Amino acid sequence: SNNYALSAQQLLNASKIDDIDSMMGFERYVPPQYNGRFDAKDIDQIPGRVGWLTNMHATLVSGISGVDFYFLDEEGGSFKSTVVYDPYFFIACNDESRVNDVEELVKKYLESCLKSLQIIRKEDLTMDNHLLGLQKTLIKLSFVNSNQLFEARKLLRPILQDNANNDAKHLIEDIREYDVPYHVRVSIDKDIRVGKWYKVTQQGFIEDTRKIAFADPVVMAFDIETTKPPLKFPDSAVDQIMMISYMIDGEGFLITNREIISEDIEDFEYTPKPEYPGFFTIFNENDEVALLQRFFEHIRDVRPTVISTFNGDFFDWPFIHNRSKIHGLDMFDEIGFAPDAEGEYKSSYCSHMDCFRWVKRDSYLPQGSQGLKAVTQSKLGYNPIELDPELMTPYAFEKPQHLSEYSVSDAVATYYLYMKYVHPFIFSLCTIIPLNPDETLRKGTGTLCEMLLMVQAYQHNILLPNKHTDPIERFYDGHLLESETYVGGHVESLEAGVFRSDLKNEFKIDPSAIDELLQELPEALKFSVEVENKSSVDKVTNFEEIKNQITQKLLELKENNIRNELPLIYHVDVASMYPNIMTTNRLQPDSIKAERDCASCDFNRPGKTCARKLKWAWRGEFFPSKMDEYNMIKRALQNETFPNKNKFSKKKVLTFDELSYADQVIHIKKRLTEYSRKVYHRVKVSEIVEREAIVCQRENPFYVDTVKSFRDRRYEFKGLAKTWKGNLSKIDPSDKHARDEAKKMIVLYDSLQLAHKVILNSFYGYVMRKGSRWYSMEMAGITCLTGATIIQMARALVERVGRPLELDTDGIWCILPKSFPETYFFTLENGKKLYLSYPCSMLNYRVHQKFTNHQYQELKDPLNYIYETHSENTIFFEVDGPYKAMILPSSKEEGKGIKKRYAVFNEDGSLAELKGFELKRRGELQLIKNFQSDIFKVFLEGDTLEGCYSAVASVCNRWLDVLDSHGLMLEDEDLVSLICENRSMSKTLKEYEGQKSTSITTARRLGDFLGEDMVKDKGLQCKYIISSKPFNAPVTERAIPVAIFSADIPIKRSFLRRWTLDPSLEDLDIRTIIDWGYYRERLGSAIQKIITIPAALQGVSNPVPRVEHPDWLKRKIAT
DNA sequence: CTGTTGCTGC
DNA sequence: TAGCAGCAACAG
Ligand code: SF4
Repeated sequence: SNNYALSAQQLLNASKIDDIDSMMGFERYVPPQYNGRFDAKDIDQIPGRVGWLTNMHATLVSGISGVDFYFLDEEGGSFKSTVVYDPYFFIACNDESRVNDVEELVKKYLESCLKSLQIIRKEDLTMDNHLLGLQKTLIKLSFVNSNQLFEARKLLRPILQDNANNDAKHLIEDIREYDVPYHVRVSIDKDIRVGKWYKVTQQGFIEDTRKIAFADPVVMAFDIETTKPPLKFPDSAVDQIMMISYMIDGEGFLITNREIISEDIEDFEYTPKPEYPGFFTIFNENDEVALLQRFFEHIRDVRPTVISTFNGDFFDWPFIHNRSKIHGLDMFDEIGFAPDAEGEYKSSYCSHMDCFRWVKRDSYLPQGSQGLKAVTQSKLGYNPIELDPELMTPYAFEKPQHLSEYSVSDAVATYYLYMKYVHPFIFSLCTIIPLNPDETLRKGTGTLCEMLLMVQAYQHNILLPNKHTDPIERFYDGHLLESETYVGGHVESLEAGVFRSDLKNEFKIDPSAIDELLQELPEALKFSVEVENKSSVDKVTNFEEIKNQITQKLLELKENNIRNELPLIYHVDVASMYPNIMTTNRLQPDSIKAERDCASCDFNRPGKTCARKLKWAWRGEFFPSKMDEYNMIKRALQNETFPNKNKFSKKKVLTFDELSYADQVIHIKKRLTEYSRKVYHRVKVSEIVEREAIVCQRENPFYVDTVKSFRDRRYEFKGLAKTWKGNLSKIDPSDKHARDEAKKMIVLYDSLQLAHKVILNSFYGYVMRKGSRWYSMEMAGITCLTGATIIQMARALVERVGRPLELDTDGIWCILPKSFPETYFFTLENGKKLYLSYPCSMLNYRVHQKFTNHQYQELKDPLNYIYETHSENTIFFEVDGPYKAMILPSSKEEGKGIKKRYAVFNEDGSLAELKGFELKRRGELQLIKNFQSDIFKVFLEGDTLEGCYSAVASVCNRWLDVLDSHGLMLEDEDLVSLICENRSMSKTLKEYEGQKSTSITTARRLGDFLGEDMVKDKGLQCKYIISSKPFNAPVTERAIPVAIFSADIPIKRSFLRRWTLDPSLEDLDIRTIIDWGYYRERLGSAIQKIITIPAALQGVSNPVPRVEHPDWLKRKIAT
């Protein structure tokens, strides 16, 4: 009864969606009957209608499961069409001789929900000898809809649990493919993809290629301005919407609520650049309900198939929907928008493109630059208008024109952020990923890898693995593992200092490294022609000229091996390092074989070449307790009694063995933490064990073929990109002469390039995606250890011919002598020039001689299972630079460097890279950010090293004066701003219980002072100052929310008194509250790491005497 | 000395 | 629902 009721409820929701879709122009098109011969070559005679699939969703049709497909379509404004398809999954059998006994059992056991059954065959890469065409026999179960499929899973799961813990029932091994989403199933099984064009026909969807450009959907982008209380956040229960700003296809609009906005706003232009027009037409509406009705009316009129917002999943749409509910409007019946199971806002016809999702995932912006202004500055390259949130509600009455200018600025910023970056990126991803735009924007990158691998496995008739479930506990040497992993990317900080293209450095070249390079030179130059440039040496007219020029420079560096000359500042980095290690070594999770599976394989003979053995470094963190002590703790817990977690059970108490195995292990881990601390005084030993695994080269190539093929398609688009770049400049300059179609397609191929790029680097990660399928914790360890070995080999050469400064995973930063052999050009007989970078090609040659896979096997004849063996290697360094300067900081500790922080400057004086520093990080003490933001460029001043340290000393002394002067030389608003430290709490304050930190204390005090609403959401920005005047107290106990300094005087007083424990305090000036010694020590630290200690290591005497060296360093300097 | 956590690395 | 290595503040 409940399943019919649920199917009727789903049909009633599907009818409401059909009514809404028809209101928005998405009438359900059914194609004409065509009894002719189906050939996709004669598509124009083929019947029905061609369209580009813009939006797809799972539906229930008169219920039968189907997918509705929404076609921005060519020509048309839009039309939907439906594909019906039976939901299915598989049963696996342990004995293939008795499949018919299992078939009869499941027909009779699933009769209440099963539509049909069929025996099929699939390749299973875990089956012994599948590489001979042996396929696993499977029972396909098909259903009328997804609800009946879910009931069959509820009936089968008890049999699998009985079989695993304790007759044709015991022949059921597992259920396979039971957890594929239904729209993803239809998209894979029919090869239909959003962003791709299709002709909708009776037989299904036929992809079209004569059309690579996207259609132009109607794109709306909006933002909302709300009332708020002072120092608090707008509450949709009490606060009103003041204005809604939006853009539609490049026209601007503003709706204003005249209960709140004091004047009628006139039509105006906000064009922040000539490439971002914004003409705003104004709707001055009488009240908040007229504002909401106008907004819903205008959405129905223009029929947007995309609505974009900035963070509107979590502010804008929640606010509009709650205000609509207060006024008795149903936003779902008005415009088709509702919150989903995640609380994100979605419709059928229109995709919701929250730009903040792309900003968080894909923009590559650090979390400190992920707010709208900093995204606009970093992507659109202008400053939007900026208003203080505390001035918004006053300015609705005092200056509403300046509030409307701010609101239209955030609509313009959101619209052009969407159209220049999010739109081309997401629809390009949809052309390859079996997901709609909303899922393609919002799912994690490792889920996008899962979908691509599921397409490729399906196309090769491979059986999908079930999702990996982490074991609840594991043991190593009788110790309970807290966690296991591998040794990841290798990282070194070798030197610290300022390095400049115009300042001299000492070099001590190893003459034996130059002898190796002179002996390798002929084959390294041949390798650069044949492998890097894919040409033949016979075509190169000047090969011996370039060889002799490099030979002379090398001989001069061998004879004069101790030099003091200018540097060349270079970065050498491995192109797509982990993907290229994976393709080179044929690394997948489809091959890592045990000695058993390798022994069971008919290709395992004397002389076998196909078993490539590779090393990895496993890392345990396990409890110091042994298996006897674990068993003693388990026996102790078996005598205890536990509360029943299931509120629906009348049984309030359970024994240990009546708990779930996950709950048993949670209780074991708790008592083991106490026992380990009591007996061993310490908690998590860590150990690194080098392990070996067997990489099959003969195993079915579907994973690696996806990677090779994807890599080549990306290279393809980089090439096409370059050809298009030539096309965009070769031609005439009449910009409007039907060549703006050519430039959008340039953005498009760039976007498909960036798309394959993210997909590849993701495959590289996905493979450690806990809970994902095709997981391969090993494979990941081999990839990292192979990479660590490559980069240490490269460093060990660069250290012998120059000085490596920093090493991070795939990249080495180094200085070479300015006399070093650098860039050259080979001349072909056809007058074309090939590029040579000798510092790059000398590394690439050594990578190819040491890391090539001479065991790579590929299947030449699929009928006879004949494999060819060849030599594969795709691991190349690229070179970036040279540079004008590089500045590396040093640690406060003796003999230690700082990794992952540096600044680099281009020849033109501009900043090329800034890594890691507080300036870039979200949050952080603002004084430190403003400091770093002053100092780095000042390293380009002076003519000597000492003059350069002097110029930066002076900036240090300016900043030290501000703190020694206790800020007096500073405006009071500017002071609060500078001394503020801002830190995000990733959760809510409740979830931090028994922890301490400045954020926690700031949040608690904000709560007490401004109310519990302040801390109910996650992501709270805790802005605080550290207190103290002539005394002292605990750090995390001394964070004061800077907001208190804007409270009414009696409030401020009561709280600062509490927080400082001073009943009788009268002085409420921030300046007497602040702990100046704390801030001088934080700034001192920065000055040490970036300026004084590195100065010392370059033998320059303390350029900032007001900051004293630590003792070890003072001591260092005695002779 | 370790261990926790935020935001970066690359 | 991608991974590991690292800086550094603050507690113990
Ligand atoms: S190494 Fe050869 S014999 Fe062993 S599992 Fe792989 S393909 Fe089969």
